[PDB]
Amino acid sequence: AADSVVPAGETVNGGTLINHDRQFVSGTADGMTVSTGLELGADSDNNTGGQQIARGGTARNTRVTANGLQDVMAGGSTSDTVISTGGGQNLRGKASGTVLNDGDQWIHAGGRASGTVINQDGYQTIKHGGLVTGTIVNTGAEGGPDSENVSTGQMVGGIAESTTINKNGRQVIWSSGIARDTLIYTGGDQTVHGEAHNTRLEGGNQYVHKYGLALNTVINEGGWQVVKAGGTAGNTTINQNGELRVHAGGEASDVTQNTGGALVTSTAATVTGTNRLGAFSVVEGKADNVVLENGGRLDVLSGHTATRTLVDDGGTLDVRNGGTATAVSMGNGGVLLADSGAAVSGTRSDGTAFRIGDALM
Repeated sequence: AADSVVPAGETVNGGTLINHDRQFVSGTADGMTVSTGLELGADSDNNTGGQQIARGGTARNTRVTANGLQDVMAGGSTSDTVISTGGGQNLRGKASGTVLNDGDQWIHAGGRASGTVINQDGYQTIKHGGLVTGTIVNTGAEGGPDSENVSTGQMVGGIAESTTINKNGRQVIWSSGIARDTLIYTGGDQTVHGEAHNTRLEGGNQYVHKYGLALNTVINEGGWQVVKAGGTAGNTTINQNGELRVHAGGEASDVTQNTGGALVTSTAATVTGTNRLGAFSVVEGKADNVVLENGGRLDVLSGHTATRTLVDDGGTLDVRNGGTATAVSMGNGGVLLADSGAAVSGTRSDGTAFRIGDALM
């Protein structure tokens, strides 16, 4: 019902916005508490009230609470907005230091959010043409790898740059989205339907879904890059105690498999790269020179072949009915599983020969 304007060059300190009141900020508004403008929710066209930052205006230390809407127009700016309990920031200008404590931030085309902190139950949605940098993601993956929650955390339909994903943090990259230069700690995860470039798994997980593309993922201790059917990973580095898992119909090309790195796949996947014994490939049902250790595993399916597989400590070679593995080299701690109809031959730890055609060593 009531309406106020902060002209350019003027500054207003404090205040509360309730019952659909509106503050039109062309100057500076510091410490406003915004508790109206979003009563009907984000999917309604009939909301009224809230704080509007026009071109050249600025807001500082704003609190957005339940039903509160801070609307930042192109050319407007905010610093250190704290969003709690079902408030939201609609961003078409610039925001710095926004904290989401179960609040929403929507970044529209041309909007830019730097340093947003997504705390528990917070929700950052980046639309096509929107950009965020330096985001800290602390929520959305509380439920672990089995949780398909996408209602909290960071949803990327535009571009996210320099994101840190901490324990419990979840980033989802939709088909049109791009994440560049992401750091993912243990307990954090990133799901790729769009594109990811330069991702560091410092214990965290990256799931590459159908049509997703992950470029230059570095997998350090505890990290996990999973490539589903129809997903693609290019130029992955598997470091010690990291794992690359490529499902049937998934693709990983130009893999750098360093010593102690685990590769987990089957002969129905497509994998190429180099390991500590040179070039290796799993292509069109034929594996050559795969190195399995420290959790690595290769399933050789019916009609498929593997040659020159090194099964070293913590590696597992699993040859199904109708699969063939020749020149298998068994190291100490390596395991071979051969089902009934499997044909397997090689040499073991001892330099001694063996031939099959259930568990070995």
